[PDB]
Amino acid sequence: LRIYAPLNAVLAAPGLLAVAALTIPDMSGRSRLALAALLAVIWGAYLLQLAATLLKRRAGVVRDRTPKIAIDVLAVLVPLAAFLLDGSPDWSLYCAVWLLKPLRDSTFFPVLGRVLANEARNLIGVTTLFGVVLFAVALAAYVIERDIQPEKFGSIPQAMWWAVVTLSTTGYGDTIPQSFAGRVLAGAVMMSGIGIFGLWAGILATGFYQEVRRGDFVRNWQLVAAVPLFQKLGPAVLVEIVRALRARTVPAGAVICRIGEPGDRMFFVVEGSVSVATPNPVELGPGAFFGEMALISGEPRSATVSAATTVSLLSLHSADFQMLCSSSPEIAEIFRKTALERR
Amino acid sequence: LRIYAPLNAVLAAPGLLAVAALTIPDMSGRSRLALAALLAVIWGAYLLQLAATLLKRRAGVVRDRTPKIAIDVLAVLVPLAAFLLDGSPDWSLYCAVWLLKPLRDSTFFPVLGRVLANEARNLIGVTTLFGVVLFAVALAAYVIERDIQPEKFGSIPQAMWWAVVTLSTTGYGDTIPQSFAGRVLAGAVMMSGIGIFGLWAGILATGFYQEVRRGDFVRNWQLVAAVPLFQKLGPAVLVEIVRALRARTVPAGAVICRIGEPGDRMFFVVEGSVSVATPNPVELGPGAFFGEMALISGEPRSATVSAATTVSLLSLHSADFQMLCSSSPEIAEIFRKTALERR
Amino acid sequence: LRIYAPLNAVLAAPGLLAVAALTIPDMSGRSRLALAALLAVIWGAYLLQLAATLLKRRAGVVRDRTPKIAIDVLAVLVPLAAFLLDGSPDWSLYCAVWLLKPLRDSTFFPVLGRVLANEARNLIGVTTLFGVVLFAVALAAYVIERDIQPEKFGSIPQAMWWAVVTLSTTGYGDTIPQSFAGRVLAGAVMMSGIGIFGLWAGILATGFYQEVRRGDFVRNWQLVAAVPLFQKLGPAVLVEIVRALRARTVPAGAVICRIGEPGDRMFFVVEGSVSVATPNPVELGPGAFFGEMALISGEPRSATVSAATTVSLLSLHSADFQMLCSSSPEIAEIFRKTALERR
Amino acid sequence: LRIYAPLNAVLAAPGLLAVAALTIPDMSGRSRLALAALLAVIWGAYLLQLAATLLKRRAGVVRDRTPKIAIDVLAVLVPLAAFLLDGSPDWSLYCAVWLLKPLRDSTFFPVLGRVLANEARNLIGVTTLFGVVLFAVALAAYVIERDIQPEKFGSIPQAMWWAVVTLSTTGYGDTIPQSFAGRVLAGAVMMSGIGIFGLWAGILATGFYQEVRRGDFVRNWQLVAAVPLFQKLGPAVLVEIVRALRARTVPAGAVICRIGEPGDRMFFVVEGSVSVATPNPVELGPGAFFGEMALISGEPRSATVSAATTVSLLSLHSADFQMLCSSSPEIAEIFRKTALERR
Ligand SMILES: [K+]
Ligand SMILES: [K+]
Repeated sequence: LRIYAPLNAVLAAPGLLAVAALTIPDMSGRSRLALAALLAVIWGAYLLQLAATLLKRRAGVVRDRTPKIAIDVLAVLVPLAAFLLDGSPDWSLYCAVWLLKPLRDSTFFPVLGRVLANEARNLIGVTTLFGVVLFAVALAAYVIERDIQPEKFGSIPQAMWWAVVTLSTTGYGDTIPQSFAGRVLAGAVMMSGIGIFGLWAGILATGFYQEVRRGDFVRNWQLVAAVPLFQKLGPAVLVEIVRALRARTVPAGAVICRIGEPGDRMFFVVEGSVSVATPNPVELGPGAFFGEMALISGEPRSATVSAATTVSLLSLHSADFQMLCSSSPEIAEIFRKTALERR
Repeated sequence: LRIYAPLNAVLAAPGLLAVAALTIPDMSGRSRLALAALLAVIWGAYLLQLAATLLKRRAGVVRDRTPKIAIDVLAVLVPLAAFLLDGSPDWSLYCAVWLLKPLRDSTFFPVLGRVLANEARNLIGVTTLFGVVLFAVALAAYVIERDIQPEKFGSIPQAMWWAVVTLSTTGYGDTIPQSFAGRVLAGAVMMSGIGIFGLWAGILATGFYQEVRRGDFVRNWQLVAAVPLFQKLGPAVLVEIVRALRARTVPAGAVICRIGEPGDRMFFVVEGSVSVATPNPVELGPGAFFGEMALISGEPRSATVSAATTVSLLSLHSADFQMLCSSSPEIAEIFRKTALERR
Repeated sequence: LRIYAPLNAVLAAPGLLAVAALTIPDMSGRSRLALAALLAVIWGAYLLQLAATLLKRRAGVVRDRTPKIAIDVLAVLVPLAAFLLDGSPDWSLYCAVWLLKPLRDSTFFPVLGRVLANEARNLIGVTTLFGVVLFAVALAAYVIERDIQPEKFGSIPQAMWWAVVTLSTTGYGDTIPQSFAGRVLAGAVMMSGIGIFGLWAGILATGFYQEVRRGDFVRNWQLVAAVPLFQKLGPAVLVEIVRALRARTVPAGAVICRIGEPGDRMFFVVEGSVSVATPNPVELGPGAFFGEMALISGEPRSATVSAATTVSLLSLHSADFQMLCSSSPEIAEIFRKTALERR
Repeated sequence: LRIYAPLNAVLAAPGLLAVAALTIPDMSGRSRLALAALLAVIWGAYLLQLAATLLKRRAGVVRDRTPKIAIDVLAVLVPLAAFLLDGSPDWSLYCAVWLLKPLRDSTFFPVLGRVLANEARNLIGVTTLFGVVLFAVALAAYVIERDIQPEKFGSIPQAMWWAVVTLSTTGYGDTIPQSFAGRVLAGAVMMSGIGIFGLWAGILATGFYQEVRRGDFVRNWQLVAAVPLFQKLGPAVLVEIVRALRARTVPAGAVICRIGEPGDRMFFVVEGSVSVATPNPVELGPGAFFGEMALISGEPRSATVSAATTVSLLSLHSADFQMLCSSSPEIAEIFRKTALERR
């Protein structure tokens, strides 16, 4: 269900992308002039934004900042500095700083610092074991091919390189054991590979799970707060739901729900309003749920539900939905009649 | 066990596969004439089916449709259009549309939109981070080999390409740092690799997990309606069972359970009938469980239980089976006497 | 710890491995005569074993069999047949059958069948999605390089091959887009790669998790069944322990616990006996636990605990151990005083 | 946050790394003289420490050792032996032993032995299955290319090598099916690959998870013990917290909490002291928590909290924090007043 609410999503990211677009030599006149010019203007928009932030201390209702400001500070100062110090050639390198911006929207890095942090004593141990494993292999591979390939196994670092290629799963094809036994040794190498392949894996596995778990405070602590519905529940029931709860702003003109289109979930409205294409034009206010008969029934969208405007929405899975109907019979009853209003 | 169980599974899939067989130049023979003709006939079968769906509004007693119809509409209209608009040599491209059909029987894509959707703000950030990482690497690799390989590192996009090959774990072997330091840098590239290799991973891991979760809850609900047995239980106990419950439809002639053959689980019958090769011919009706003494005992299939006909079966794990025997001692008692009937 | 513990593990496996050692042409004298001869003798030993099983209805202590016998039947008949039917030089191919044997001691394949089976309706869909994804890529890649490489992209299957190389993470290096855009297209391909990389993964993730889950049936009877200790507990407490419980059979002469050697767990004895190197020689009978002061204290092995003989041991985690001590104060008291006996 | 926190971490690791730096041929005098000499001195420092451990029976107040000592013994004796036995040019190989040390601070290897150990019966079966799969492929690949590439597929081991390259996801590029059908067979090979790719995976997945689970006794059993806070809770609540609890030792001069800097957690002090940059200079004693208003509020670090000295800190997640405040309202109340002192 994507039309325009991620309106903000729709227009800032591109500035970050254009950095790559410019990056090319042996380039013609028609595209280079426009693109190079655009970054200076984007830069200026951000520069204007900075004056507001450094200078201004009001955001609306609630907000907090510090290292985050530092990130923004670095982002604007660097491209500027490139412009100033460098009256010369490549300084577009300095522009790259844009990519710093997207990290702000995620639940990852300052937290990653925290999580990477609490297990630095062990995770580091795994990688060190890794450097070590690379070392023993270099010794093994080198002895078999030193005389035959002074050219390729001439040295430990040459052997070390092959370990690098072989260890990860890349295998370039330029260097290989010409002799029969070396191939046999690689057989052992293949076995150490299972473990190795797994290491690449340990790092992201903990990080993604962590990062997702973290969004629970932003997305699933604050978000839970607007829906008054969430309050009947205490700490144990809420966390399972918290892992489950999902966000997304739908806007002006978006077809939230297509009429006729399957709805295997229901939507809750936090902010903004939505419109229902039905018998009695229903505009939905905060504390509203729609497509609920979708679940009672197990069928579609009741109406074309189109976001009246920019609206933040929460959706509920069938497993979770039974919990809400059971927790509050009154709520099951309301979903059905409101659904009657919705359908 | 498989014989003619998903009778339906056995037949439709082949039409989807034939698209690949046809797709060959420098072709001759008996093979090309038959195959090209078959797609038009398959198209016609589906075309006939479409008239039925567009025209017909009765399905028995269990269905709902909309975007799904749209998929079917696209599927038939496209190969049709190629036939009409194109009197031209290549229109078999348009036929490919068949592969759209398999998505229909999965728990994934409409659902995928919901998963990918609720975490689009975090998930895309990781990939954007990926473009970023790729960029810095292009810079580092390019500086090392620009003079040496105007031919290979002639430009950022050339460097960028190497980052693509190297980042994933593919490594073609046509480009590499000739110089020693470059090889050393690749050592750093290798450590960034763990993170990288992991990204490829974050995407399917979440999708498969959800996809299975989506199908399972519905399957459990269906089993509960179908198996009266499921009703004693409330929302908390059923979900664990729901992840566990599993289904297929055995048919005519399938030997559901080989006699003598180990049975480490038992089967429940939702629809259809089954036949038991035992002292008293036993045909099993709905609400029937068999091979239960298999579990009480911990041994095989009681009988050659062959599907009397097309039958939908559910199987229960030993861990789960204890829960059913303990929840209802009456049920445990029944499993043993019926088992006496079954064995 | 290992000495001759799985006395059985030590000897049968080698016969399975020897199949590979023989497999070499341009072979000479001393190795070939012995190795070829050995398989016939191993075959004969198995043939004798078969006569016993086909003709024998007695057991060491409780068993069940049917499809398993069929596996054994196929295993001996094939190398036999090769011997008889083939006076021909290559029939060692038929010998390979040995590898069928190891599947017998695992918790996987009959189970894999049932599990793969209950989700063939969806796992197959993912792979099908894979064949189709492969198809769109072949079309895309072919278009860019048809004129340039009639030799490499001369045909869809030629393009299809590259999709195979690229899709998995192998990348041979013999084929690549010569032109700039193809490399750009490969950029999209790289992104579709993450999804693909994940598919390879979806299959094992379900199988390994489950295969381990399955051994619970063997494990519960094995540790829970012979340790009277396990009976205080009911179905909910046991399963968590069940995932946790672990086993091996130590033998004659094995030093179960090195004396002075850290013991981060304790061992339970199901079958066989063990000896303790301490003030009072202690031989441990069934229903015995040792190295428990290792946990109360959090320090090593009390004594060199050496398996008096072939013994089946279960070990308990510190997390689990607290549950045992808390569930039964009397048990906590016994562990310390017995420990006094052990230390 | 990191400054001189693990003071110890900062110094020992480098000695381990230096082994790689020295290991280079075609080297020059300026770098080589210093580096070669450093290992002898590092060796001597370790030699000194060993005499202390060998001849000493005290330290701090709570330790145990045996196999661990054996590791240390092997570590010093080896480089010594190389020095003594070998007046010879290459003995730096013997020095490598340093890397043995890192395993000491991890929760993995003795324990890995423990887990690998209770699952030798099942992991081994999969790996052997792997050799088996490799065998069938060597047979199939060899038949297609024996005449064409006596040079590449001349033998099963030559075919076997390709199986190694192909099986893992490396693909060098030197040996490929020239013929069309092999390319088709490779299509089957690609499918068996998913299964293959997964094997590499089963090994690290269980190992990392268990390894992390293991630090629960060191880090989350005895270590938690210093927070009196942990006592109210019983065995079930603690384990969830135990997986969650995390540690580092900040030192002299580290700014624990940047002031202004987001604090999305709070820190507990086990050992050492910390200083708070606020209205009342606050030095924090053991049993202290800071940045708690960070959670009540959901905003940063109250103060620049800088480690007064070497301090061991525990940090608490928001999900966990709610449990703490709810378990003891008295504690919630204390967090806010202390927070008043901290802020
Ligand atoms: K590769
Ligand atoms: K390659």
